[PDB]
Amino acid sequence: ALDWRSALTADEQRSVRALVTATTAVDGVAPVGEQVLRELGQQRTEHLLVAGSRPGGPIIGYLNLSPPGGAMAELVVHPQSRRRGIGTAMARAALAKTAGRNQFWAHGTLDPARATASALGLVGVRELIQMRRPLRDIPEPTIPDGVVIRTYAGTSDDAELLRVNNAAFAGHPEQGGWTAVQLAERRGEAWFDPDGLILAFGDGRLLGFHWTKVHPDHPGLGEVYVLGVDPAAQRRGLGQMLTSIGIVSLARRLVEPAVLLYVESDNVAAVRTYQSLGFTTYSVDTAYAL
Ligand SMILES: CC(=O)SCCNC(=O)CCNC(=O)[C@H](O)C(C)(C)COP(=O)(O)OP(=O)(O)OC[C@H]1O[C@@H](n2cnc3c(N)ncnc32)[C@H](O)[C@@H]1OP(=O)(O)O
Ligand SMILES: CC(=O)SCCNC(=O)CCNC(=O)[C@H](O)C(C)(C)COP(=O)(O)OP(=O)(O)OC[C@H]1O[C@@H](n2cnc3c(N)ncnc32)[C@H](O)[C@@H]1OP(=O)(O)O
Repeated sequence: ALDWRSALTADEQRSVRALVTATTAVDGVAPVGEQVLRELGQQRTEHLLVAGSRPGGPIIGYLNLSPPGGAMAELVVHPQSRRRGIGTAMARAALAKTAGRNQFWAHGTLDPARATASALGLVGVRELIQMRRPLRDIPEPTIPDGVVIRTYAGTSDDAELLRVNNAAFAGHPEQGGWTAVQLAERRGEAWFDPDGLILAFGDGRLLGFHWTKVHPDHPGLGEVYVLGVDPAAQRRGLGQMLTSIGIVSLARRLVEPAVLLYVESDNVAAVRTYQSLGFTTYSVDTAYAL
């Protein structure tokens, strides 16, 4: 009988991290994301832990349900305990609990998840594509005159940065409607580098920005973290230009070494921008729902 938990002891947390680590080693992709792992020590989400057969042992299944749209579930069954109905049981428990509204993330959209989705009568409703390109044979930026490029100068630039971010991402669930609070939270992370946030200004109002990211724990990789062009300055080549400039900067600072990004599969403009600069699909995360 699956018991929804709102909190976990230190041992239980260690048992879930062990299950996740064991699974990544076999599957080659982590089964739940980094934020799920940060939620293990908090009381903000709900969890299912499926214990093994004998006392004193490791767990064999885990599901996290994060509140919102519908809630989002991430789950994992140990490679050695698959094809025994555990994933199906935890998934049906989440659907019953959320009235059939929650979604499920499948990192890497691996064969088992696709089949399990099929078996549960779910369909893919979102695809988040991770694209990558090598740090070699990189593009050259074309800077149109009437535009000047420089890096972020601190809080002096925040008003414009939020204005542009919020105009470009207007109506976007998570990236739109930002405030100084979101900026401060990110500037507070160890990976932040003000010189990695590139800005293009008219020659002037901010026209667009490309926030790049190098994480200390993933050597040799750079990320196009947020790219946004004010709609008043879109369709003039700035988005590509900014992405190019960021690749140059990351390649200077830095499987194979590379620049990666995550983009919604139906974001036509961004996908085209990235395709023009040589990015290709590396992996896809599919959100499954009824
Ligand atoms: C919709 C989702 O599951 S999103 C889940 C995202 N999580 C992951 O991808 C993490 C890595 N994968 C896992 O942890 C597991 O493989 C899970 C959670 C996807 C499935 O866990 P399991 O406990 O093996 O699922 P379960 O035993 O209930 O399988 C249900 C049915 O789906 C199918 N299925 C599951 N895995 C496979 C597979 N590798 N190949 C073919 N069919 C499969 C079968 O029809 C199966 O029943 P059957 O064994 O009687 O034929
Ligand atoms: C990793 C991430 O940041 S994913 C999130 C990306 N950012 C967003 O979704 C924010 C909202 N969108 C935007 O800010 C912009 O549309 C951007 C940044 C994606 C592109 O900015 P732009 O300045 O318009 O880019 P640019 O003028 O160089 O055009 C690049 C390509 O997109 C295409 N494009 C631009 N706007 C559109 C549009 N409205 N419809 C269809 N295609 C478009 C261009 O035709 C061009 O295609 P091509 O590469 O095949 O030549």
